[PDB]
Amino acid sequence: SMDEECVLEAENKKLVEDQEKLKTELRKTSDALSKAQNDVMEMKMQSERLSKEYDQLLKEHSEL
Amino acid sequence: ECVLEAENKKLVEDQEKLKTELRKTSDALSKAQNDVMEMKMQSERLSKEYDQLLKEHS
Amino acid sequence: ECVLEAENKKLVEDQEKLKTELRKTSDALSKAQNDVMEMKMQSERLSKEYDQLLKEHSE
Amino acid sequence: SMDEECVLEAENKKLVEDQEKLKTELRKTSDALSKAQNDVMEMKMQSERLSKEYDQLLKEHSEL
Repeated sequence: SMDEECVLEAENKKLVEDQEKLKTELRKTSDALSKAQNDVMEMKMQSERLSKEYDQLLKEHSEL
Repeated sequence: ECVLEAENKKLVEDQEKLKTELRKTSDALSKAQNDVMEMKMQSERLSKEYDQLLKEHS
Repeated sequence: ECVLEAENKKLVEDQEKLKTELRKTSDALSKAQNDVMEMKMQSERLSKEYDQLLKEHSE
Repeated sequence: SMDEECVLEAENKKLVEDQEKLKTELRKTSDALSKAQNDVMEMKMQSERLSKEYDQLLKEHSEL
């Protein structure tokens, strides 16, 4: 026989479940930002090699 | 001219690598922003739930 | 009823604090994103003028 | 052909300068990203605090 206790339990359960979801979303967010961090580092190194290649190219070929 | 040609090929393909890397970075940040929208809505849900709990039972 | 009032005040302040942190975070991300798009434009200007350099002074 | 040395000089300076600008932008970008990552860590800590308070609240007050 359903009573108000029944509904109370449902509401509390919902509060807890949404806390869990916010936790999950936080983790997905940090994961994405860590991917971005790695990508930025990749760009840093790639850019340093590229800059060395530019330097080298202009040094060997004075007409450029 | 030979060495210049090879060097140029290398330089261009590395530029392409940088371009790809840029796109990937942008995409990652976009994913993070979407996630933050989600968290704003989720936390609004949490505080509304709490408020409702209080209004009903206190 | 008293302890409930105190705990509630505390809880509310922490919710608003979290809200502010979320806004702060989206702002920070928008800053980063703008920075990345700026690097995209810059790298395009760089490769473009490199192309012009080789087109003008090479075969 | 003095003009030639001119244009070539200007163009080289511009290539170098734009390399430098990309370098600077990469450094600042990494800074901004690090800022956002720490902001997310702060929200994790804050939301765990909120979770502890919700738990305590529902535990002490059965009518909630």
